[PDB]
This record gives sequence, C-alpha cells and structure tokens, in this order.
Amino acid sequence: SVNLERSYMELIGAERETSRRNFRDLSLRPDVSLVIGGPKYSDCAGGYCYNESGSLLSATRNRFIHWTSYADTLELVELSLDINLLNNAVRLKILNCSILPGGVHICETQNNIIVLILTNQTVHRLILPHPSRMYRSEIISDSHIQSIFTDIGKTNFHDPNNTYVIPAIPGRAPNSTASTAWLSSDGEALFALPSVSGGILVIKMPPRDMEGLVTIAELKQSSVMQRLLTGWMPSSIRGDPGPAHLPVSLAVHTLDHDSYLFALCQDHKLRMWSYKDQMCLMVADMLEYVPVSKDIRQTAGTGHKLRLAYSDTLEILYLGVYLHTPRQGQFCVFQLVCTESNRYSLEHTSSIFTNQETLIDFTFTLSSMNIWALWLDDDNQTVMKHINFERNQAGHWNPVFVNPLPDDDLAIGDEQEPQEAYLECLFAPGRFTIAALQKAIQILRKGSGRVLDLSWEELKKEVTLTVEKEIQNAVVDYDVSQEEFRQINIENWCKFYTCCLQYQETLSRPLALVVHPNTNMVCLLRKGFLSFLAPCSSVEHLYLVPGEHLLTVDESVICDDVDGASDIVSLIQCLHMIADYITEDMAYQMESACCHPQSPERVAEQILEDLIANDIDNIMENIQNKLQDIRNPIQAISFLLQNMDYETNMDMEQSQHNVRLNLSTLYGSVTASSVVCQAIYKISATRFLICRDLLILQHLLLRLGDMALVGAGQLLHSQQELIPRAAQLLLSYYMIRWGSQCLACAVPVDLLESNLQHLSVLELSDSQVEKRRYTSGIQTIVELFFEDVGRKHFPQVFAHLFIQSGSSQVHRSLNWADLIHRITSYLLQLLWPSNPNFQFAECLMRNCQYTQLQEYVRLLLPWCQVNVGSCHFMLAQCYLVAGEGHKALDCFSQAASEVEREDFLEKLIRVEEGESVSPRLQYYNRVLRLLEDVGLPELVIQLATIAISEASDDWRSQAALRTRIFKHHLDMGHNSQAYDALTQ
Amino acid sequence: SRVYLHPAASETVNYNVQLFGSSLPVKVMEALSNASADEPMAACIHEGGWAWLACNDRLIIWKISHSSSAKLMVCKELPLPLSDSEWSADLVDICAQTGDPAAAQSVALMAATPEGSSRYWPNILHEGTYIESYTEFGSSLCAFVTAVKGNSFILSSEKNQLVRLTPDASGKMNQRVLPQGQGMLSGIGRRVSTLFGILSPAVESTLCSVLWDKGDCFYTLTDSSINKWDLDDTSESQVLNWDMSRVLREYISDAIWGSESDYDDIKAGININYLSLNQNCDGLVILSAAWHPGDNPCQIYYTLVTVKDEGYNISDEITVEVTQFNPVFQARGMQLCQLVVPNFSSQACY
Amino acid sequence: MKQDSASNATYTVDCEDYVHVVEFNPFDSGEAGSLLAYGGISYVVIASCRFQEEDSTVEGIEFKTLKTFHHGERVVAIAWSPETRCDALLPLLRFATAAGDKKIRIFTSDFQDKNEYKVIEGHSGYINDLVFCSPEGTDIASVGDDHTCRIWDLDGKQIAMFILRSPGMSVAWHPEGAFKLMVAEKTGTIRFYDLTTHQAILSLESVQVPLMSADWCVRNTLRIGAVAGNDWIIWEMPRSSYPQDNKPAHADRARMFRWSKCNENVFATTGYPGKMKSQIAIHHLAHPQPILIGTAPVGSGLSWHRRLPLCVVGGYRKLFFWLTEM
Amino acid sequence: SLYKNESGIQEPEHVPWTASSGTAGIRSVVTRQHGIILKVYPQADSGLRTILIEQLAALLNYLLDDYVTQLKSIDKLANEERYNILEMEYAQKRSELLSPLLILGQYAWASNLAEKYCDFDILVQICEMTDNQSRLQRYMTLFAEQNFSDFLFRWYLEKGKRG
Amino acid sequence: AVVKDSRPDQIAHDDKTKHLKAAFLRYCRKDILGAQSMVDSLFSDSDMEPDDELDLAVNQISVDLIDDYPASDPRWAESVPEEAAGFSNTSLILLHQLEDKMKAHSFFVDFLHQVGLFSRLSTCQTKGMLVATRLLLSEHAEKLSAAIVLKNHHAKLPVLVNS
Repeated sequence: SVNLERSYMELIGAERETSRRNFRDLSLRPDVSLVIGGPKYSDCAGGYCYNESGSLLSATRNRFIHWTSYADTLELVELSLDINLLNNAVRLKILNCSILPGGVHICETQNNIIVLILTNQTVHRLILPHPSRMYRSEIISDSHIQSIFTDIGKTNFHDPNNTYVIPAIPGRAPNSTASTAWLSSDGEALFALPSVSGGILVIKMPPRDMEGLVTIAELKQSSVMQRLLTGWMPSSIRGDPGPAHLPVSLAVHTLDHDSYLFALCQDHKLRMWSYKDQMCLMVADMLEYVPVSKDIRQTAGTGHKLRLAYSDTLEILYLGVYLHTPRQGQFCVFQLVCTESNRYSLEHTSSIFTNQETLIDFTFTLSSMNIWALWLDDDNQTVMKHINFERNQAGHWNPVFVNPLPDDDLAIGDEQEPQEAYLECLFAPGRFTIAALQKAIQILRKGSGRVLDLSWEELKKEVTLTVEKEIQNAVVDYDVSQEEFRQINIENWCKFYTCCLQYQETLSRPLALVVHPNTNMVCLLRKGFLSFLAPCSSVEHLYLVPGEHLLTVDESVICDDVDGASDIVSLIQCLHMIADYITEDMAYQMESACCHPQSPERVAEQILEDLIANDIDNIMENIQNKLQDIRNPIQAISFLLQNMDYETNMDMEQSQHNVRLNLSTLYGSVTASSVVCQAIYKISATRFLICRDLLILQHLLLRLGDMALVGAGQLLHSQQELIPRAAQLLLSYYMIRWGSQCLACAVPVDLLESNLQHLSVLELSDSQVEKRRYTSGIQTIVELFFEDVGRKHFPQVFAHLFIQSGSSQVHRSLNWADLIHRITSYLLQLLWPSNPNFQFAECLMRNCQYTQLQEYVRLLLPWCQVNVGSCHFMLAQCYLVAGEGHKALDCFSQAASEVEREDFLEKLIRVEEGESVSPRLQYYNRVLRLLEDVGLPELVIQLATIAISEASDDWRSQAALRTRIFKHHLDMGHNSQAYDALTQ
Repeated sequence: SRVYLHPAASETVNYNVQLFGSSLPVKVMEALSNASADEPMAACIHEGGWAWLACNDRLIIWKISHSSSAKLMVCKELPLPLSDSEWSADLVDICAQTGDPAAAQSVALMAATPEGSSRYWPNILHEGTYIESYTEFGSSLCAFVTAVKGNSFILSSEKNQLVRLTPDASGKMNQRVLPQGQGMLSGIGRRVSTLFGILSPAVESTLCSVLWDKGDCFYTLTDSSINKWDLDDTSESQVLNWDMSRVLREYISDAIWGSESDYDDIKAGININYLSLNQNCDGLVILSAAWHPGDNPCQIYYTLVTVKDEGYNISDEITVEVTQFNPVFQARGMQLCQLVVPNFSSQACY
Repeated sequence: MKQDSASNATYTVDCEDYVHVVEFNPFDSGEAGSLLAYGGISYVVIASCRFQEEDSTVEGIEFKTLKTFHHGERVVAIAWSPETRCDALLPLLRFATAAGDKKIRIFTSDFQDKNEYKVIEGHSGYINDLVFCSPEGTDIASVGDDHTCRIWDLDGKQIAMFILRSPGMSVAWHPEGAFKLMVAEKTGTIRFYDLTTHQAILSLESVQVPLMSADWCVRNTLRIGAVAGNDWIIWEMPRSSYPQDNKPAHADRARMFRWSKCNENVFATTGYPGKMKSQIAIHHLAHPQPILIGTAPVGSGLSWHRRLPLCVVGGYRKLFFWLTEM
Repeated sequence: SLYKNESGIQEPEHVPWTASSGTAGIRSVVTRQHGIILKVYPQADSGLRTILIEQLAALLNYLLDDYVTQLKSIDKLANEERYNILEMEYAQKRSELLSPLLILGQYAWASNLAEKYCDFDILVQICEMTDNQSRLQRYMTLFAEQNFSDFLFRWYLEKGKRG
Repeated sequence: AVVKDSRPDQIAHDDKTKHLKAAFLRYCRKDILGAQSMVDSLFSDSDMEPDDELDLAVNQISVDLIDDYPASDPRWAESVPEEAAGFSNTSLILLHQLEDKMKAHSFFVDFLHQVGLFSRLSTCQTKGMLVATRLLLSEHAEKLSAAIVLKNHHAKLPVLVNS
C-alpha cells in the first residue's frame, strides 16, 4: 500500500566553477583535550534548514547551512538555491577535543542565531547575526548577494561563561557518542552528556539577559535525597548506575518549564530523566517491539541512533530510533503523549525492518510524514531510500538513484581503439570532476607543484598534452606497431581513468543528509560537495524501478485504470528485458548505426533481425507472451506520448531580455543552473535508451502481428502512424543527449565581444550581443544555451507558472516538483523540431565554432524539415567566416532559392524580407550588402548580377548595382570589364 | 611487438612492466606533496586486491585489480588513531578473500594503537559501527598487524607478543595470547609470556618479518629464531621453532668473510640482521644484512639463506649465497632494500 | 611608430573569375611538367604550368591549357593521383573532383580523347575532402559531413567504410607509399588506418576546438601540425601532443595549412580577410617567427610543388606563385 | 595623476573608451580622415603639401602622446597574457596607422615623429633607404645605450649592403 | 543614530550611496562637521579594508554625478518645467552645468583622497565584468571632457553637432 511517493534521482551541484568560495579560518585554543578509549568521533556532517524560507521579503529564500567535521577541522558553509551567497564559508580549527557526530545544534531567537557545539570535554556557544536583523530587501534585480558572514566581527567565541570547561567529576566516558544541547523555557542553555558512572552530566549556562555562573548537575537513578538514603547499600536502579547504563543516544523534550531527557544506552533500555526533578522516571524496555537477538548488544555501542522531531501542528514529538544488527537493522517510531501529572510517555507506532547495511543517516519530515534514510552497504552502491511509517509495517522503501558511477570495461586492448572510449567516458559529465582532471594532469606532469583553477578548454588541453607526454616517455620504439601503440594507449588511459575514478569515489564518500520541509528538497553532503535530490517523471521512474519494486508500487499512481496500469507495467518489464539483453557491444553498434547517415527504422529493423538471429534464451518468446497478455497497448502508448510531447508553434512568446517585473531575482543562480543542467542530462540519457527500447519493442510487435489482440481495428493503423513520430522523437532525444554530453569552450568575454564586433563589421544576420557569465569550471554547449536563453526567459516562464499554479504574486512557495516539470516541458517546447528558433546556430556563430556547428548540422540533418533556408543561410555565413568560398556561395544560392517557405524567414520581417519591395529582392539586397561589407569584389559582382535578375521594379537600385559593379571592376584594374559594365 | 614500458626501463625487454588496471587516488599525491617519501611513510599491499599507506597521522586505502579495460574501485580516508609513537601501515591489515575486480565482500579493518585499545571495523565502507576491544597490553607499544584466514588478526608488539583477535557472529572480539616459543635448549617455554604481567624463560627477541603462507602456515622471523605456526579457524599450534641465532650467523660469516685468518677475532663485531623472509619454489628464503663497524667504510653485505620447505616444516639443508646490488644505497630515512616474491612456486625474486 | 610591410607579387597571373581551389602533384612519377587545375565559378582549366626556373625557352611565366571543362556549380575539392602521367604519346590524366552537388566524379582521360566519370555516392552535407589512397592510383578516400570515410575503387562500387565520432575535416594519402591514410576528425582527434589490414594503426588524441586544417610531413609520418583560430601548433606523433611549435600565424581567421612536398620541415598557412587582407605565412620548424610573411587579397586553397619550393595562392581573378626557401 | 593612481589597481582586461590604445575607437576615424586627406596632395602646391605634412605630423605626435599616456595608465596585476595581447594589437594598430605618411614621403618628418617612442628597426630602415647619414649618426649617438648596432648589421646583411 | 555596516547591492548599498552623496553635498555647501559625522557613521577612516561595497558605492556616485548634477546649481531653473528642447541661454547653461559637474567630480576625488578611501578603492562589477574604479573614473573624466568639447563646438556649429 502506497499513497503518493515515487523514486528520486541525485544531481551533482556545487555551482559550476572550479574556484570555490574562500574559507575564513578561525582557530580555537581551549585547555583540555579529548579522551580516547572508545568509538571514533571524526568524519561527521550535519545541516540546518531555515524555517523562514520561501516568499521574497521575509528572512531567507531557499537558504540553509551545513557543516562537515573531520578530526579537528570543521567547515561550515551556508548555501542558497535561488541566489549565490558570497563569503559564506567558515573553517573552525580545534586542535584539542574533537567534534562529536551529532553534537551541533542551532536555535533561533528574534535577535540572533545560537549555535551550541559539544565535543568530548568542551562546549561552545556561538552567536551569529540573524538574516532578518541584518535587513531584508530584494528590490534591485541582482544575481549575486552577500551572506551573513563578513569578517571576524560576525563570529564570536569569547565569554568564559559561554566556553565553560567540563569538570573532572563526573566527566564523560569515551565509550559512547552521545551529546545534546538545547535552551530551557527560562532561556538557560542546557548541554547534556553521558556520565562515566552511567548518569547524565548537565551543564547549565544563564540566558542572554544576565551572565552569572555555570552550574553542573548529575542526573542519576533518583534524587539527591534518595541517593543519600541508599548510599549505604548497593543500588543500581535507585541510586548510582553502573557502566552498563552508558547512554549512547540522547534526546530532549521541553514542556512548560521542565525537560525530559531520553537516553538510549547499550543495554537497550531507553531511560527517561527529569531536568527539574533530577531523577529517573519511566524505564521502558525497547526489546519488546524488536526481535530479540544476541547480535545487537555488540552494535549498540555506537551503531544505535536516535532522532527527534517536534511537530507543532498537534504539539507532538516523534522519536525515530534505529537499532543496528549485523543480521538486520530495525527502525522504531515512538510518539510522545502527555497525561495528568506532567509525565510524558512513549507509544509505539511502526516497526520498519532494515537490511544489514550501516545507517549513515536518517531523518523524518513530519510535514508530509516522509522517513528518509541513507545507508552504506557492501558495494559502493550507497543506498538512499524513503518510505512512510503510517502506511505499511515493512515499507517498500522508494529508492533514490545516485549519480551515475563511471563505467567499467570500455574497450579491450589489441581488438578495438580504447583511447576514444576512455576520452568519451572521461568527458561524459556526472562521473568525473575538474579537480580530478587537474590532479591527473599534475601527477602525469610530475613535480611537487599544484595545478588548480583552470578553464575547461585549457583543462582538456593539458590533459591531452600530459597524456601524450607520458606516452612519449614510455615509448622508445623505432617501428610503429598497432599492437604496441594500442597497449601503450590503453595503459596510459586506464591509469588516467582509474585515478579519476578513485578521486570520484573519494569525493562521493557519503557523510550525512539534509531534508528541507518547506520547498520540498533533499540535500546530500558528500566529501566537500552538496548534491540535490529531485523527483523523476512517471515514465522515467517506471523504467528505472525494477519489477521487484513495481509489484509493491500500487497501480493507482501509475495510471487511472487498472488495465492500463498493468499494461504499462508489462511494457516496462519488456523494455527492461530488452535492456538487459542488450550488451555493451550491442549498445555501441546501435550508437554507431544511429550516428551513421541511415534511416532510424532501418537501423531498428536491422537490430531486430540481429536479435532474432542471436536469440537462444527465449527472451523474445517471453516478450511476445507478455505482449499477448497485454489487453490494449494503444492507450498505454498514447499516455506515454502525452507525457512527452511538448511543442509551441510560432515565436509569439520569446523574450531575450529580463522583463523588469520583480521576477529576474527568482532562481538564476549557478547552483540552480547546474542542478537543472544535470537533471536535463540525466533525463536525456534515460530517454534515449527508453525510446530505443520502445522502438525495438514496437518493431517486434509489428513483425509478430497486430491482429491477435483485443481490439485490433485501431491497432494496425495506430502503430503505422506512430512509428515515424516515435523515430523522430528518438532522434531528437538522441541529439539532445549528444549535445548535453558534448563540450564547448571557456574563452573570456573579450573574445566573444571581439567576435561579435567582427561579425557586425562583416554584417551578419542574427548576431545579437547578449551579456552573461562564464564559469571557471566545466562549460558545455547545453550549459551555455541554458545560461543564455533561460536566464532571460525566466521573467516570462515564472509569470506563466504563477498563473498556471500556485500564487500569482512573487511570494509563492515554489513547488520544485512542478517547477522542474514545467522547466522540462518548456525546454522540450523550445527544442522541438516542429518549432523554429534557430538560436543554437547563432550561439555557435557568435563563438566561432565551425567544428561544433558542423557536428550539430550533421546530426540535425536526419530529423530536419523546417527552417532549411535558415540552416543553409547559417551554413553559408559559417563557410564565409571560415574560408570555404565555394561552399559559402553554394549555400547562399541554395538558401536564396528557398526563401518563401521557412518559419524563421517568414517571422523575420522588415529585416531580410518585405521592407519596401518583394521579399526575394529584399533578401537579394541583404546578401548583396553582406558580401559588400565582407569583401571579395568578384563575389560582390556575382551577387549583384544575381540580384539584377530580380531588381526590375527599381531602376535606381539597378543603376546602383551597375555603379557598384563598375567601381569593383575599376578597383582591380580591368578597363575592358569596366567599359563593358558602363555601356549597359 | 613489446607492450607498455617504463621511461627509465626502456632498455629492459626480458621483464615487461604493465599497469595492473588500477592506479592511486589523489589523496596519496596530496600527502606526498605535503611530506614526500623521504620521511618514514609506510605503504603495504594485500594480495586480496588492496593497498594502503600510512603517513604522518592518516591512512589511505585503495583497491587494485587486473582489468582489460579498467573497472571500479573504492577509496576511503580512514583516520589513524591518536596516541601513536610512530605512524606505519603495519598496524592495519585486511582479510580480503576474493580475486574479483569488485574485491570488497569480505574486508575488515583492525587498527591497533601503541597502548592496548584495538578498533575493529567490519568493513571499510561501513562507517558507524566500531568495536573497541582491550588487549592484554597495559601501556606497551604495538608493532605489526598480520591477517590470517578466518578473518582473524595477529597483533605483535615491540617485544614480539602474538595476540590473536577473532571476530564473532555478534560483533565481539576474542583475544588469545600465543605461546612465545618452546625452544629446545632454554627453560620452560610452554607457559604464557605476556607483557605487563608475568615472565617466562623463553626466547623473546624483536620481531623482524611475518609471512602468511597459503598452505595453512605462518612464519615469523625475529633476530634469533624462526617460528612456524598453524592457525586454522579457532585453533593455533606452534609446529616449528628453529633456533638460528648462531648457526646461520657463522654460515653468513663464512660465506662473506671466509678468507681471513683472524676469524675468531673478526666474528666478534659483525651484527647480522635478518630483514626479509619470503617463500618460493625452493622453500624459504631469508634475506639478511651484515656489516662490520670496525672496517671503514661500512659496507652492507646482503645474504640469502635458502632452506628446503615442503609446504610445512623446513628441511635441514641450508644454502647461503652472498649477493650485492650497486655500491650506492638509496634510503627514505633508514637503509631499505626489501626482497619480494610473487607466487610461492616461482623463482622470481625482486 | 612601428611598420609591418608585406606584399604578394612574385609570379602574378590574371585569370577570369575568383579562384578558390588549387592543387598540384603530391609525389613524382615521371611526367614532364607541373599541372595546374584551378576552379572558378563554373570553369575548370587543366593546364601545364612551366615557370622560368625549370624551362629556359619560356621567359617570365606562361601556361598552356590542355583541358577546359564547364561544370554545373562551383568546384569544392580536387584530388590528384600520386602516379600521374604527362608524356609518352599524349598525357594521361587521372583525378577526382567533388563539388556542392553531393557527388564525386572520377575523371580519367587517356590520350586526351576520352572523358568518363562514375557517379560516386557523396556524403550527407558537403564533401569536406578527398584524396587518392593508393600507391599506384586506384582507390580514393572521401570524407565529408557524415563522419564516414568512404574508400571507393575505380570501378564505382563500395569498397570500405570507416565510421568516426566526428565529421572528417581533412583526409590525405602518403605520397611516399606506406599504406597510411591521414584522417582528421573535427573533434581534434586524427586517426590513421592501414589498407593492408583494414584497421586503425594510429590515432591522435588531442581534443581542440575550433580547428581549421592539419597536415603531416610528406617525408616523415611523425611531425603533425594543425591550425586553430589564430595560431598553428606542430607536435610529434605518436610522441607528444604538447605544442612543440605553437606560434601565432595571422591576425584573423585561418583557411588551410599545408606542408612542403620537397622540404621536410617547412609548412604554410593561409588566412582570411576578417578586418583587412589575408596573410600567407611560410614557417620553418623550430622558429619563434615565420620565415616568410606576405599580405594577400584573400587566401583560399593552398598547395605545394613537389620539385622546387613553390606555393600558390588564389584571390579574386588573381593567382600568385611564390618561391620559398629550400 | 589627479583622477587615477599610478601603479595601483589597474585591470588590463578593460580599456577606457574615448582615449583608448588599440583597435576600434578613434583609430578608424583617424584612418578614414587620413585616407580622405590623401586625395588632396596630388592637387596642391609645395607650400600646401608642406603645411599638410606638418599638420599630419603634429596630429600623429599628439596621437603618440595619448598612446603613451594610456600605456602608462594601464598597468598589470594578474593578466600578463592579456597585457601582452593588448600591447601586440596596439603595436599592430600603430603599424596600420603608419601608412599615409610613408606613402607620401618626408623621411625626416617620419623619423622625428617615430623618435618619440622606443623603436629601432623602423629608424634603421628609414636611414638605410635614404641618402642621409647624419640622421643615422645622431640616432646612433642618441640610442647607443640600447645597442644600436645589431639592427644595423642585420639590415646591412639582409638588404645586400655587405659592402 | 545612523545605521552602519551595510552590504553590497540592494537597499543597503542604495542608502549608503545616498548618505555618501549627502555628505559630499554638505562638504560642497561647507558643512564640514556634518560631512565628518556622516563619514564616521558610514565608514571609519581607521578601517583599512578593500570594501567591494565601498567600491560599488563610489562607482554609483560617479555614475550619478556624470548622469545628473549636484545640488546648489543653476540647473534647477531648467529642470523646472520651463524648457523642452531649447530656450535662450541654453548653451551657456549647459556649459555652466558641465563645469559644475567637473568641479563636483574634482571635489569628490579630493575628498576621497583626504579621507583615504582611495586606497581601499579597488574594483567592482559593471556590465557583468570586472572594471577597476580608477579606470571607471578615468573613463568618466574623458567622457565629461569630450562632452565639454562637443558643447563648445556646438556653440559655433549647431547643425552637424545636433545631427
């Protein structure tokens, strides 16, 4: 049973540049050191989401803070999604004690933010300025803004009453990782730690009003009176506890004026202590709800976890406990309920089972009852899942597909070319990093120097340079042999790939998790990076979710009808069977056949014939049996095409500038751009294989027969009509995936301005100067197109989305689940082949990338039917800029021959067509002035003689053309040609 | 048609150097840039398909496996424990029993600090579950950590105190002190000889090398004798205890300086130290270094003592061969020139 | 006040229309003189060019046109066979021509009495380049905007297809004869196939965007150079792709880049008028500055002579022959 | 010296307009003005030609002074390659501007204009292509500290003046 | 009291620029005490830090000065709805306004040099790129001088300059 929960996907963010924000360093020198003799406390992470997020004029807007601690260093970074915060990275260095995992709490007050951090033997209370106290106004249309951190004046760590030292009595046992901190109802700061004898040590500091003296309390099994009464007798439950009652996990709950401390020890005894009474109250046994096993006592030393969440909608506190067991972990949920004597009690809710993987992190958002969990298993497939506790007793756990790990085998040596595959895999985004590439550059260039902070073009440049330098250093042969060359290449590129993969895994080493309960988004803290979690589409989730989870997922969320849902499930199962039958060599052959100028239907039928000839596992028989069991696939195909088809004809809604309507400040940040680009890349990479498998299955069904199913009257024609559309969509998505996986250049803005000025001097159509920003890290053609189009079209996209859903004003809670879908739909509408807008060719011309333009043209030609005249005109412009005069003239002629049947040419009025005469003559005069501003008197004379055939209604224009031909003949010194032109 | 080769090894054609389908992470490069190999940084390999390096106060591990076109390896930044007199990778060992490129199914960690507290990790990729055990060392200093079958660990202190740690199905760690040799001419050796407790009149020299043989044998080379143990799953038996404190000494002396007349006065000075121990098709090979402080300059002569080993107990034959390798001696702080052997049935020694 | 003077007037020839493609002979094979085949708007003039350096009976510069063809569109690429003939009872012409009609015509004229051609299947967009990939003059290699190097025999049938990941921008055949074919992909990678085994025997891996042209030494398959944006970079293959010779060529965009057929360490680059006039720059290996630099009207089509260090440039109705150093 | 700071925070990437130093700007305007004025010299007398030559020399001297001021104002901080490209294109624009004066003549005026900047090859060639040895002698005596001998030897060897 | 410790861009930088402009106007109108009080309330002179907020504020002040006119000037008589595109002494009024703008820019530069914020002045963000404050001030001064020369030329030849 499930309500409304789908699988998620991970996207790499952390902006896009290679130069991260500077870290303001602060070293704290206490006096006491940590105590060893137990579990480790290093390598931890935490986060904090602002509750006042959203809207615009309030306090925060999609902002949060996170921190990562290792041994003695602690990096605290404040990150925003809609904007980029400058100077928001602090680096605390505590050479004495070490920060405990989960001992950093953050509270808010209508004056400041109080950060309470605990260690092994020290406590610190830091005061940070509040965003609302530091003013709040976002009226000026700006992209970057400053954060709350500025210099040494914003941070403070003085006041001995605030940095109190833990006394030796009773101290703190090092055999546990427990530490909590909170603020009492009276304002006092209370820090609770596990005691050595088994009790609880409470350090109490006065509120922010007055600064008195720090007090120490020892919460034991009973009060001081009972302790003094039972002092002359051995008592472990009503006096002084023993080492077996050492709390491992701590939680707190305040009420009116008192506080209840829930301590989970290693003996599986969740004890409850009072703050004001200073005694133990209810001692419940947690082994009654979980299976009793002897393997839990060894894991309860540090593996047991406990978290709290106080929902104010009903004023109820939920405690989520996790018991670790090498056979299988256990989850438990306990709700707090009050009675009639100021004594809260825990009641069980659900007992969710867990695998033997080590729970790295777990949270539970009570705004929608979503329990998210993150575990580390045997292999590197770090599991990220989410499920509800008020639905099922076991839970199917909806997964979160992490970033695509780098592939294994690419090309075996002495058989194929491995260097091309290695370079393609290295350039494929979402599995490698610019830092990894730079470190590989430096390790292949040797020396003790550091090579960092470089553009993507120079990065790949130096990559190739040092790779071939190592190749030369390795080779000393005199006769070049194919086997030796391939061996050297595969060894060098394998070393490069393995170094990059090792650093990728080291960076992807998980630490914790961050969930936002306002705008609904999840953040994962890796090694110095922050990835985001996004919900996938319905078809993508179905294709990425196997049958084991599809059987548990209900049919109410897949489709509106049970029959349609079952048909979609069977279709997805057949696609998965085709996918697992297709190997790596088959995928490479399919990619080669799709790249080769052939027909998509012919390639699909050839692949189908090959699969039929190689079928010896009855997988095609099972696929045919599933197709026969399917009742009606027509509505399923219709739904799949409706959840994909997006197109808007004409160009009556384009906007190349930011409309000043208090909307350009929404999104537009580097983090949001990187997240959107990664999401688009993942969507394209999945949809390519999805459409390939769909076309293969459609061809298989057509070859089997469309007359042996229920309702065959509208099945034979439907497939015949949808096969060309399916092939067109597959080709379009393959081109989109190629453009997303391709690269670009990272030249400065000065080069772009110089190229634009040169094109304006040469007078080229569709050469607008658009100002934007380049990133110091990776820069691809898709990223450039996005940052150049969407950054200016957002004032229109956001204005349309505000009326489509949510609130019309700018203070609307941005629903990311619908925002990503709207962005994908708009991108599909803009990149659809049925729509014009040839902005990619103009963006390539303004960058002077003839190779990239040719690579785009050779792939757009198979699926091109509109704007052929504009494409030929852009090709002529590119050839004229390059040097191919023959190709330029041929493309100019073929574009002038077809000028009254193109959407872009018909939309571009009063510039190249119409104006004052016929559109043909207007285009002829435009090309004439283009050639005149470019040069070449012979080409100018040729274009003038061509335009003369149409210049019949303007004797003045004809005479001007004659005079131009005359002066161009006189320039080079052809007196005979000049006289011949003058005599006419 | 020769394969890939090394720039410095361009003239070598008999033995070809090839990448093992895996490299090293960038944390190793960063640690080397912070403090190059000229400082005592210790690197170790594990035939299960892994390698690690300890430097300054941090440990870095990485998987390696032969691949025709690369694969997938895991890299972790394991922080070294505190209160350590010296940093070395000989204190952390894994028990990988796989040969697949994804060799990460049965891998564990055992960190031992020079004190008496051991940290057991069920896996390198399971951060959050650690077992803190207390060995029989009150304040002694550890030295080596070996991995034996059954996922068991063997800790050795500076005085060669074999402590076997065995993990249970629940997560507990069982400790067992091995008998510190029985000998054949000294006193009682069957009793336990544990530091910070009682003593026993037996051999207790400093451990020099350890070799875990795949034929259910474990060889330990000190500075006076060689001890061969058999460790199954939960049972240990000292099968061999060959005293070689004087016989091999005079053998190496006669092999090196076997032409002088004042041998009785020359022998009293040379301090032969058996540094390496390996197993090959010929049996057991002990590499030792000898030098005379009274003869300038101090020339380090290397001697290989080979004994016939039939998979268990070694024979009575002894072949001592003196070998040199260039007059120069490169050192990362101490004179290091280690001998390695791949398989236990190959005659190739590097 | 600096001054950078440069001209282009060594051997001037006034043609008829704008010249944009010029070729010569890659390797020597007897013959009797040099052939000139410049393409214009619609006329192809095959002539026997003999300068005053080799022939003593012709003063200045002259040329005898032996063939005049009228094509449909404009000439795009011309490939000459490495084993051509010019004497022994009437010359024997064997070359190939590709234009904007997406077709390739193999012109074989025996005793200047016949003129046959086979309809060879072109590429997708426009034919980028084509050469004669045969030590005797038979098979032809053509690359275009379809990343599919096509090897076709003289009979007119499909012989070999070599797929790539990027459209081929420059194809060339070894004039000395080593069964090697230089093929450059617009992605910076330059692969080399072997006709004896039909497999890749070498492949350059140096991603560079954008790119204009590339060429290798006719006497050594090790030094390979390319041109990009405003500079030229020569490296050693399969040694190092590091810019062993990285020098700026022109102030504007480039056009082509060729090597000397007679020399070994001499190459040439031609630019395009982007703000003034084009630049023709002759460079020598291991030199921070070019050994020759001249200002031309417009640089289109670059080739080299196989006997004497002679280069040809073609602007609007003008052909400039230059004599460089040995 | 009143508005900007000498040797301070100067970004070589951005160049101020109006009084610039490089491509575009008023350089194309000056080039077009010189090209238009060039159509007056063939239809003028000796006095008018001398007056026009003096006016063009004064204009070129003012332009050179403005270029020197802009070069001394634009400093370097962390864009060495950018500053090198800027100075290269600035020298190229100088060479492109130096054309109508060399086409007309007045070698003495051209030398007096070019002596304001740090140049040697142009002076050597303008003293070698003419029959005025006193100009070369005074240039040598003025720039003897900059090794005014290698360029002369190179120009004598290349132009066939081995005698 | 007066607010202090602002941040670049937004209403904080807007109010900081407005306060600095008010202090400059007071210094021009001879209110030394008020100007010093405003300077001390904004940014103390003993704080030596390259403030990007201060750089952006100075750039915006220079932009407003070159795009408008300071207080206490005869330009108010023309700003009052009386003229549209021409009047009587329009040329003289425009020349006086340009001279007053140049004098105000010089006075602001002198005040910055006196308070010592010119050393903290580094660079900012203009047109999506990094341009130095000194280069921006030099470009503004060059544009003001060119506009003054254009007005002086229009005072004699009106048709061409107007076109």
